[PDB]
Amino acid sequence: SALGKLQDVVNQNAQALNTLVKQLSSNFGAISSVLNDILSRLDPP
Amino acid sequence: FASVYAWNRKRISNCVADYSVLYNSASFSTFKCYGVSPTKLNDLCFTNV
Repeated sequence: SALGKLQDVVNQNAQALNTLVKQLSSNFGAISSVLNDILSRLDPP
Repeated sequence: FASVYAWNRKRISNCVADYSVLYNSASFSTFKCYGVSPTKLNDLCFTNV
């Protein structure tokens, strides 16, 4: 009133989940990152 | 109609754009859209033309 070996696990796991969430906003070479804006202004082919 | 090296640009704004009077009109030789589909232009909204 020390615990860094326990805070390291918490931090590493949050840092991985954040990267997974944030990769949902890359185009990977498409026109939009959001699927609804490809569906709305393009036709199936 | 101006020539190819001094083409004229008109900005369109503040109006409903009905491509229905244009897409169901069989009077043009080429109608090629890129990034959009000429049948879904009445569902979108645009910032400028």
